[PDB]
Amino acid sequence: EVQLVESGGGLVQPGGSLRLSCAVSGYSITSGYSWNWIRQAPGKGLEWVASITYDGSTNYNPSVKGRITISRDDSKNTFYLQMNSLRAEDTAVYYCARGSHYFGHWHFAVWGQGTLVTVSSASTKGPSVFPLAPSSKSTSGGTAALGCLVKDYFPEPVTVSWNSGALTSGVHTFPAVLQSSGLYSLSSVVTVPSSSLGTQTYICNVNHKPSNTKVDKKVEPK
Amino acid sequence: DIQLTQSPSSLSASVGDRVTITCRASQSVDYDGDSYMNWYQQKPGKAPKLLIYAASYLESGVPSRFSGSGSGTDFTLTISSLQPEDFATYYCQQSHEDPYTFGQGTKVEIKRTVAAPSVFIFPPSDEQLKSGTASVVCLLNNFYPREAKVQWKVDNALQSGNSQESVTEQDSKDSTYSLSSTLTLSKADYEKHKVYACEVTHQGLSSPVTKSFNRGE
Repeated sequence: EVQLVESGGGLVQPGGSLRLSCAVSGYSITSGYSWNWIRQAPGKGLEWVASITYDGSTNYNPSVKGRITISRDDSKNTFYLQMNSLRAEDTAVYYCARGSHYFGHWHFAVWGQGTLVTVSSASTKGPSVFPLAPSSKSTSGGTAALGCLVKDYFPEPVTVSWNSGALTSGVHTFPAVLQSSGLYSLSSVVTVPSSSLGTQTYICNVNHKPSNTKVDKKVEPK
Repeated sequence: DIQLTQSPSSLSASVGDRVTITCRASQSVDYDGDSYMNWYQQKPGKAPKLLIYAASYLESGVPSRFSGSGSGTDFTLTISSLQPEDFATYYCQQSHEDPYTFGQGTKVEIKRTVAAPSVFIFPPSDEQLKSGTASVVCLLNNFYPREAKVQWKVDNALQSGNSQESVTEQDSKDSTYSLSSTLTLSKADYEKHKVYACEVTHQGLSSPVTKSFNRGE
């Protein structure tokens, strides 16, 4: 299967520049009709910003034309987005996407996973990870809730898994909130059988790539 | 630019019901016998997924309950029978001319029967207290509808302005929501009080539910 994987997201200062890449696997980049960047500001809609077709012609949305460049490296099977003079309006998830050889070309059947660019003057800060221990006050029937609090980090995002991805049922990872301090906080909880607390280990795996902070936190009854 | 306006911007529908979303373009997207309108489905945390291209063609692998119609400036996406996995924001997109533009998005949720939350409360950890701050967390699990009210009380004083909350997307497994609320206090304030309570009001509860603990015990 063709897979598109973006890299280059993270924190950029206002007036700085971003450089994103999309590595294409399972498919030769020279065979695509077009390769594209489309972005989505937090909680807003989708904006196409740039395309490069198979003959190398480029095109840009006039909303950003003048400070954006798209390019390809066929030998690395990768294409790139460069933008400069960044402003708060440019904070967004940036997606790469493939156009079609058919039916007018400019619709997008294959997309990457998106990478978040945050334009801000603030500093990177990695999170503290605290346990939300199961107890009598987090039990309903023979079900217990436990979790991890991922507190005081910047910028987004953080990922959380449980037991290295082996535990997915009953997991709820909540959207982060922005505190008045300017730092994010989020929680991830899981409900599990009360009878498993003595015998099953529960570890939350936190990763804040912007600060290269990885934490594995074992959560147990207090 | 061609501007696309979707209607409605959000809807809630019983499971299995027919759902219709419309898109109106500021100028025609017709060309030579085809209509260059496309539809996408975006689930939380995911890239959009193409459903319909050239106004009425179903993308490979997409379930046949999705269909598109229309021409000129007026287009419809129909879900013939809404399924629990269909919670998403749906976008139209014209490919008639650059810049390619998308509608603003229509949010779709499944209207299921009322379900009251399970409520759980977590005191601050001793690890956090070491650092000078105390976070108290209240979890409302697996409830419907999304509207819920959480009130924090500390020794029976209503707390206002020192908590934040967050809600998950609708879970397609049972069409429910969950919600987390965090009360933040200084360690010194936390150690000055005894009873910590989160009081929950919701359509599924005939009276409010309070979960509480006593600091220490």
